Amino acid sequence: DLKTAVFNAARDGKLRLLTKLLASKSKEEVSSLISEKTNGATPLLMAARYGHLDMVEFLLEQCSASIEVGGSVNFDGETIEGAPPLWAASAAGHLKVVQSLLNHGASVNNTTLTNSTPLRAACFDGHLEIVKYLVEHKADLEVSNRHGHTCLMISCYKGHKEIAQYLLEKGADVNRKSVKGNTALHDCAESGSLDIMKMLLMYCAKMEKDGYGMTPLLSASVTGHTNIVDFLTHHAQTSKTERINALELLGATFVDKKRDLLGALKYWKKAMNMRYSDRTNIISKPVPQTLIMAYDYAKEVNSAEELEGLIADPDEMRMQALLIRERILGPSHPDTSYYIRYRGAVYADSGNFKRCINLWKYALDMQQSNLDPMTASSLLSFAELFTQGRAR
Repeated sequence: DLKTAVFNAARDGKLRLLTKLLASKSKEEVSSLISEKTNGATPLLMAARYGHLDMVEFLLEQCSASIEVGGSVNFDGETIEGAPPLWAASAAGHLKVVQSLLNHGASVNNTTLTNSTPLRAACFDGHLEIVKYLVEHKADLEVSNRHGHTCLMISCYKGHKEIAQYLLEKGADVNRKSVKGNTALHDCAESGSLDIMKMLLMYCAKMEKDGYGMTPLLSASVTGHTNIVDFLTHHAQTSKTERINALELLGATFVDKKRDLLGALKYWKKAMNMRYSDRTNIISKPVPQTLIMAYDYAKEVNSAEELEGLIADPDEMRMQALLIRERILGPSHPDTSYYIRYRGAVYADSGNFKRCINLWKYALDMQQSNLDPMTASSLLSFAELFTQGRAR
């Protein structure tokens, strides 16, 4: 009940109640209880996390021997494990604590248990001034978290243009891939950060497939960022067939995620026009192996006239969207079985329980047929409903 008095005076920065308390014991055992956990954290960790500069200066100007011990710390409503003081100060935006922790010899490389450096923490929340300071004090730009997600990737995802710009000026490698194949170009595509994406292309960032087989163009189509799709379908590094599929998949995203059938049809005619623009080389639609009961045995429209009838027929547009997504994403991408389940749920809600059950049977059999190099997260099952690479 004396340690808890020390930690509490720390998490709150009341140095009076601390200095007056800490004058009773001697050096030997003032050190021993500044160095102890209170629900996973140390007094120093909490001093830095809440920006209490003159108390971290005091604690260090005493015994500076827990400066690298990570513990537990609270951010955004959750608590992270193994976080050193420097990491907590950078994440929280306390530049002054950052400068003093370093001035007392803190290691700019010490990470949390996810291997998230102080530099990564300052990029996530947008603390450009702390980013410049950590880099100018020997931070390593290419140390990734354990998913292989870099500081540049997270800055793109979060839309921190100035920070991404700064890292690229300091020589960050624009073509790093995470373990799942994520590049910084995918983080721009999935956040809709068009102007950061252009800036990545000033450095000749290469468009590549990730583990799911998706380029940044297709990822924009999956996530619905029309500004990215519009830019990249007019970019020479995407071929004619990739453009068609990107537009067809985007329209399927308009049907199922945006619930906008007029928008969908506009992208589907754009694609259908490209398919038939050159009569010397028609790009006709692939042919699946069999008709699918869960899809009401439907077929993809293969000409512009079959697209004029689609306007009037909302259920046929819903089956086209399912057919397109299974063709382009395939059965092991999570969005495929997910949107098959969503479509079934809407039919349940409309009284069509046979259609509902047939689609749900089909989604389960699809997830089970593709059992085992990437992860099947139980986060999209029925019970759970009732990215970790991009964590801080």
